[PDB]
Amino acid sequence: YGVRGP
Amino acid sequence: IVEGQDAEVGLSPWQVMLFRKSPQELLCGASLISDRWVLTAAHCLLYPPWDKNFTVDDLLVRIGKHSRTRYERKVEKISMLDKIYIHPRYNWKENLDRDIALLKLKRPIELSDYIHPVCLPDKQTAAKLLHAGFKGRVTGWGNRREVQPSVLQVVNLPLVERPVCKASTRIRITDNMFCAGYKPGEGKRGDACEGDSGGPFVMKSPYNNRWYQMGIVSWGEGCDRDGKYGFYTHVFRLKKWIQKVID
Amino acid sequence: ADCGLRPLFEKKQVQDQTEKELFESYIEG
Repeated sequence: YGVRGP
Repeated sequence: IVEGQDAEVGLSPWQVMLFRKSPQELLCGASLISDRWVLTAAHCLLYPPWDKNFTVDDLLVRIGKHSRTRYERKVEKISMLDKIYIHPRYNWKENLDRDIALLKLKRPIELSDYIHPVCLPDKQTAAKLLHAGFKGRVTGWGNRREVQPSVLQVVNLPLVERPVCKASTRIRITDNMFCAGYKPGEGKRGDACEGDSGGPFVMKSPYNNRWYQMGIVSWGEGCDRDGKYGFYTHVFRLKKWIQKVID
Repeated sequence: ADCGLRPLFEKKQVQDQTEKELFESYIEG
């Protein structure tokens, strides 16, 4: 593949 | 949440904090869809590129909270998981397609004045409510900048139209995702950011007074960047699979 | 059918600080 994780 | 404000306590009951056991740590958002079922984004659990892969015995959930840190002892509920169901066609390798997950609670939940589910979308609601320009809402304890709130935050963002979302990124966008956000000329801001992931994008229906969960916070190219929008999982469309796990 | 209705809001018949906001965009332009 932004993965909105922390 | 970038460019939001504190939420009034009792604003978002279906707001779970996806926490990790040891060392304690927030990973995402999720929501209460029943008294034993929690909905979240799959990338919060399995995202190989960062060595990320969580098991039931790696997490906890702090359901019904307001201050992100001060564990509000007699209003909040921690719980362990029984299972983790991650969509079997979740594209983490390419575009994060079908980035959904359903988390089972070890044992049910005592709904409270600060805990209660959020309604899932039915064909009728989905049809009338999903139109560009139509604003929905995002809550979360994640970063307020691309740095973290003391209390839950809120931002109400408009659904952008299919062609404009696709024109902004070079990521293959699918039926299963939609985007929301303000376009460059609106001089209005807002976005989700690190840790708001898995959180819910809810819209209120005029017919009855219910809030429906329209989408799950998924990805974005930064946080509150001009000409960039935030992508959310299209709950309605993956609802077929949702029925399958909760059954 | 007890979903969606916020005890501290819906069930009490109280509106949240920015709920108004969402309702406008519905009848927009």
